[PDB]
Amino acid sequence: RTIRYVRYESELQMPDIMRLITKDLYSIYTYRYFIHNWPQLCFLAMVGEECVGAIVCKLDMFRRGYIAMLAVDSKYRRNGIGTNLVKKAIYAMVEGDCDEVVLETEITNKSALKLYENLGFVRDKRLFRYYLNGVDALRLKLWLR
Amino acid sequence: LNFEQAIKDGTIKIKDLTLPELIGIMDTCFCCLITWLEGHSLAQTVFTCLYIHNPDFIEDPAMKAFALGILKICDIAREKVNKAAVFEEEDFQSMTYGFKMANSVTDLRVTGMLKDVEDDMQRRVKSTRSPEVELEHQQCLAVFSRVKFTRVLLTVLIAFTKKETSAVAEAQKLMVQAADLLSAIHNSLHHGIQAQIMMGFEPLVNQRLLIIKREEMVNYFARLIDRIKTVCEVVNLTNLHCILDFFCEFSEQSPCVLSRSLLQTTFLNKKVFGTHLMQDMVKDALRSFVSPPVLSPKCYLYNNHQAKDCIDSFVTHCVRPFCSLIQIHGHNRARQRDKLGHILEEFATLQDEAEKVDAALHTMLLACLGTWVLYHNLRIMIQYLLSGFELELYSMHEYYYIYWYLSEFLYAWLMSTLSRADGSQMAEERPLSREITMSQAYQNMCAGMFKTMVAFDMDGKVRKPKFELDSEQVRYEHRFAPFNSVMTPPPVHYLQFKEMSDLNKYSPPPQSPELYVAASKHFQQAKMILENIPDHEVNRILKVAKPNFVVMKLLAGGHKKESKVPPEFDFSAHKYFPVVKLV
Repeated sequence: RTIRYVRYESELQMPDIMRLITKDLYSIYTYRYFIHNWPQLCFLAMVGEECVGAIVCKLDMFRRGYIAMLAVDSKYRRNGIGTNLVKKAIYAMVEGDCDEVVLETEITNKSALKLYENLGFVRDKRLFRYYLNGVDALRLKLWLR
Repeated sequence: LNFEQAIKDGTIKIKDLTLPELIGIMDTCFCCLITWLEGHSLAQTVFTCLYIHNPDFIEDPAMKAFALGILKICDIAREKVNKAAVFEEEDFQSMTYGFKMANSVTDLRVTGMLKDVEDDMQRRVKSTRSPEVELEHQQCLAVFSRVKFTRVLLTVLIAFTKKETSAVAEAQKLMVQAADLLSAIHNSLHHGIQAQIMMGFEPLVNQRLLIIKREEMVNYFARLIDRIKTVCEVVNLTNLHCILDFFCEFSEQSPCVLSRSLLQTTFLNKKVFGTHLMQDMVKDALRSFVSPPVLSPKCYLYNNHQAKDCIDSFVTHCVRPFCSLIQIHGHNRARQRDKLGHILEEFATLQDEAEKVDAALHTMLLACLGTWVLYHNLRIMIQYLLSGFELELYSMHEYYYIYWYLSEFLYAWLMSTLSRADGSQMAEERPLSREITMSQAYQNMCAGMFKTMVAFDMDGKVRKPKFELDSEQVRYEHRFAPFNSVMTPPPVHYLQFKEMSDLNKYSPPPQSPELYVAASKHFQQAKMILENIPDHEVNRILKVAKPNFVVMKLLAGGHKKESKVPPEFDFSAHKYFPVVKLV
């Protein structure tokens, strides 16, 4: 069971991308726009002839990066795919002259919070009822300079 | 279906209404009102009541009066919340979506209609005061209780809108009545028509123009009445420091937006309580805190017309930062941290102006106004730092330097400020002795926690983030970024922090048992201070300190030394200081 990490350069994988998003947690035009403007930041984790995980990020002007989506298949979690996927996106952001990488998450997602804390991310703000479900959210940012 | 299009259809009843129908309708409308007050919209919660859309169509006096009361309560609440402006983007939705919200009828008329409906129902209750008769009597009691509660709540909301704050003192007694009434509305809760999309409600009324269970309604309303009664007592204060402490204590409970807005509007755009001027309140706070020579009636500086026109300018310059500080306290506990961080620039400007004014006054014949401004600024910074603990914004490995900043640097400055203020008070001659004692307990708690975290990191019991581009330096700079806008006290950078926090000065360098014993001695001093002075906060601090001392004394003896599991930090006992358990 060999896993692979591949950037975004094709037009076949967006249908695979959405399948890995709606089954984990938005409109199709959100992903379309994010892939459009920043194709150099969207990464996928493919094992065999399918896609196991995905990350979609945007970097916009201090030049601040943003991590929009990070999802892994249920049968393939806890293998370190997410940590490597986030590392190979932070590195691409760094090669793009970014100053801070910000993101938002649910306070209930303890696994994601522990993962990002291990990666070095530090909580900066807490938002009340920020998510449409009703749960409070946490804003985690990593400063590079 | 729309109310106007359904009155002709016959799906809703506007007259000859049964008592259980009214009980259920009033309970559902109360739940909708409470849900709206919790931060949701109006077209989704309150306006789902078809009756409230046009109460002129209701022929039954009771239902129409209840609809008018609900609409007027919504009007007053929206007006007060908009005036106060202490609600975030998503903590309240004040848009009315173009609804005629009972502006045609006066509020006193609504109160009179409610009183008439209550009297013409107490008469019915007395007519049967002694099975079908018992059920009718119970339903009448339920209806009367709901009507009376609506009337008294609307009366309190009205009395809170009077120009004079003294009217609030005419409403507090009414709250006591609610204590003997809400339980009644709770007791006869099974009489109303249960939902199944209940009768008289269409939740999908608003789809082209764009709840809580009944059991939780009574407790929520009781808590809200308690909050309003707590708010009402703020009119008895006379010094800005006491009002600041009151605002902080009120916000510590995380009150609802209505309560915070009511407190904000009752406190103050230019006159406090409608009686005192904020300039005079600032001067009184200065006189009671530092007692500068200019403010002393017989110190020859009051008679000077140019020192007066130098102190008054400073007072007028300080009036807006304080209003902003109170407003920041009025917000919820999330944006409070950022607003505290941002008020630092304004307070630094105020500190510079105070220093210049004090220097000029001394030259014309030190550090009185500067001391007062420094005290307030230190309070702001300490509260800002502890708020991150309140919001779980700090990671495990960030505890040691946050606690070191709080204890070794910020609280030392606070003690110097307080001691100098008391000395100047004595020189011009114990309202700060309690504050000094509380700060002593807080500083000892923070110092013990800091030593604990340092020893834990030395022992390897704290998990650090290992990844190539994450450095402590940038984290430390960004965590304490708001402190760059202040000048006195100077910001402590990473290099100075590592220099002072290093353990290589002491020969030999301390090991884990020594730091554990030091933390135990700090916790013991905190306990010996607190348990000799009491209110709830002292009890919470003592309950967070007493087990901590015995835990650290046990752990200093070599227990669980070889283990590497990260200890748990329970913040249930106290907001800011955790109880470090080993299990």
